[PDB]
Amino acid sequence: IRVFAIPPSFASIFLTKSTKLTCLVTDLTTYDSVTISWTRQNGEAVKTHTNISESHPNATFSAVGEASICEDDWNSGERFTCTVTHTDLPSPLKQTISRPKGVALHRPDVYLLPPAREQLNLRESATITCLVTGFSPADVFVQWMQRGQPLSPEKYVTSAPMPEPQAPGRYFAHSILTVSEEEWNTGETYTCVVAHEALPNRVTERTVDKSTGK
Amino acid sequence: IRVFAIPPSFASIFLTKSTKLTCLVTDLTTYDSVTISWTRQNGEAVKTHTNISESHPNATFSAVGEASICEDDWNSGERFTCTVTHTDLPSPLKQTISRPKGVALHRPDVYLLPPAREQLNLRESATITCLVTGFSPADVFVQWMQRGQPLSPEKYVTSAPMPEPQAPGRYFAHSILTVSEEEWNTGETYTCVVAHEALPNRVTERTVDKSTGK
Amino acid sequence: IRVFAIPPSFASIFLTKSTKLTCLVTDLTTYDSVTISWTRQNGEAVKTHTNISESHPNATFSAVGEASICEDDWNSGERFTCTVTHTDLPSPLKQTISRPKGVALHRPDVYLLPPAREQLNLRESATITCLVTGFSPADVFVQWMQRGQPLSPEKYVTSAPMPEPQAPGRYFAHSILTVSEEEWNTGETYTCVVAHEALPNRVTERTVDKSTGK
Amino acid sequence: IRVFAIPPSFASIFLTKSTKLTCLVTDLTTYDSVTISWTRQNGEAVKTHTNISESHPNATFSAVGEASICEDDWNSGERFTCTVTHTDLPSPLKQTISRPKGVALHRPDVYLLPPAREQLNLRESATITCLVTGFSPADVFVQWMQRGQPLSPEKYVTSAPMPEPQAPGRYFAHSILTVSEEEWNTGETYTCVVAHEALPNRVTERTVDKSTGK
Repeated sequence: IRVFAIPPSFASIFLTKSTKLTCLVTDLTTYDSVTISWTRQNGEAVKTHTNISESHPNATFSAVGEASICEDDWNSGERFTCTVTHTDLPSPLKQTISRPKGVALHRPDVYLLPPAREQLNLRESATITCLVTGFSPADVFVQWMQRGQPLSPEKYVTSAPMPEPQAPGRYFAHSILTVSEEEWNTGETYTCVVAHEALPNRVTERTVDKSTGK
Repeated sequence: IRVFAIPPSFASIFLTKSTKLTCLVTDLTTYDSVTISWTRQNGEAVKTHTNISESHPNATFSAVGEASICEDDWNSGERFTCTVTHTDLPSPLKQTISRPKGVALHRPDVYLLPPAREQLNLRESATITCLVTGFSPADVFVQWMQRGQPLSPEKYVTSAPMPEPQAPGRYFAHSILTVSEEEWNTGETYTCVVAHEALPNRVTERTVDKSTGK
Repeated sequence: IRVFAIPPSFASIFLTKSTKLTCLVTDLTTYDSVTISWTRQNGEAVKTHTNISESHPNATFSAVGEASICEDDWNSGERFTCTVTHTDLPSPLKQTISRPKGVALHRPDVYLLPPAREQLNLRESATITCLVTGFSPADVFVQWMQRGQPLSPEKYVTSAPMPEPQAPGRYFAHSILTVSEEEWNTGETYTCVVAHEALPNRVTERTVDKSTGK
Repeated sequence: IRVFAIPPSFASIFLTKSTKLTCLVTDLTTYDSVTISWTRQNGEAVKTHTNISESHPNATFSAVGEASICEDDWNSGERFTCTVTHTDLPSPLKQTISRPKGVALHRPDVYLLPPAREQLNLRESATITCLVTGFSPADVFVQWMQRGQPLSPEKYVTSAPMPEPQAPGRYFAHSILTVSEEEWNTGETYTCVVAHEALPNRVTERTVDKSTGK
């Protein structure tokens, strides 16, 4: 029985085009008359509450906290919390949700890697990785395109940003794309963009063909 | 005030080269008169119990249950549990520790990929990517050797094995090995053995070099 | 009329995935009333001794002594011998069954060698061989797998461990996989794993292709 | 106490350039005044027994029984035993050695394999193997050439010939040459030769270079 705190991961904020700090409950079971407030330690209204999601009764609740907030105001670094005024939990919960300060914005040195000879001698799949490397902010979102048309995570997956061991301050992350080898062997561009807050343009892209990778 | 059930992770059992099943407390901070033993539902004890690691660096007591168990009996589907005779928790917590045989037997199709030409061009780093793919049991231990001597875990870091975007049952990890640009452009070979129980060999590997980097 | 001692060879323990030490009679042709036991220098017996064998088609009885032994205490080197209590030989025989503890721990520097053009000149066979070199402990189990599936020992066959000519303390083996030339030249990969007890991962393998070598 | 019979294998016929049937005691620790005569119930050929190599340095005597006889007479398949009339062993033993007269014919399919392409990166010990397969006799003598000059047996190790897995009537062996990569990459023609019994040529030979192998 605890209100889960969900800081806005850059993946989610670039999926929904807006920063999203929420307080969704995870282990909270069926308790009717859900009264959960969105106020700080001083008391302030909600920044344009929108996108109410239904509470699926499958042994959990969905305490709505979704809101659209300006990215500049998000990067200004304001302290805010989701106090709990529910009947089950009357005591407030301290959920300090903001980007980790004391951080140097280091852009992701992005290296897109075509597959090696080991898929050329098997001809079953070409798992092409857009390995992002060396960026101090942890969260990052990697998605791909065929030409300019984006590609869904049903063919690819962005691995979690576990830290880089050579530079403890920086992190890295990872992402693949698993499709047929023939579709990659047509000389068609798989252009992986990399959304990150430390980039100057906030989105940088690399492309590989059958000839771009040597 | 709860006891965690640490199972033998395949990474830890190949780190110590032995199956290590333990009943280690996590939230027990300071309570004397520790009495811990291994009694199962049938009523037999383990061969030995020793090698207590005293206390954590934090003020938290650690009481491991350490015994020598062969890989064959662990893989055969044994049923042991660690009773809680300790004074603070007189009720024995049910901790059924077993190797999950519900997973299938899919070997890691390892696709080791060389770093990008851009990774070369930046003249800064060289991250060599052991991109494994498609093993239905998740737990793997991917460690690297420069020529046969394993590197420290502070050099290679393996991604937690997350499902393949195509096959849900088949998992894939991804262990980079971040070094300097010169350390890979000097033609240094890089092998990454992928320890996994579903393999008939229990260890498979690929190699990468400038010659095989297309 | 002599009771032979069968120590657990690394090849057999890798074949059956368990360490098993027996006292199997070889010179005992036909002598009934077999009541074998296991008494060491202390008062300890086997954990489980079952599946006895009565007789062979030839005139040689097979009194097996298979048991489940833990790898950890096998490596630590517990002393255990099979006492002989038989009508023919009532006198017990001392059989100190353990690996030589005084020996180096040097991993097999494995090299996988593709066949030369002389092999493809005849178009009769193509034997890719697994040149393993320099492993100080005794036994290796070098089994082969094309693609990923291991082959039967009727297609590959490994050399018995012979001393390495450079280091007297380090041994040597050499294991073929004689497949057909039409099977080899179709892009089919060939890998060979090397089970050995001084490897940090206990198994190392190399891969070869026609495109791999020059 | 036992007496062992050492047949003259194919190593001797190319080492001393003669066949040397022997009967050598192995377990005989200390028993002086030996009475040995190389006699049979039907004496046919004894030749010479004029050389005795004193005693072994260890706790055993060396009563060598060498006899350099005609090669054709040894290949004809004659039986000759070493009966023991010693005081310690009044009962004669069975020391029966003779080459199998009925053996099929098959050339040694020798194929010389240069080491792995990654030996250029290892720079520790390049090992060229003289991969010989499918010779119908049990044993062959594989030695090496420094541009045509024999190498020492402490430099090359000849793999013990076990049966070829394709046909039980054929056998295969090896011989590696632990040399340095620096002297291998100077264009040194590393040459191996394989001796043989059933061939009309009896010596086959292959050469390897950097350019010879593909």
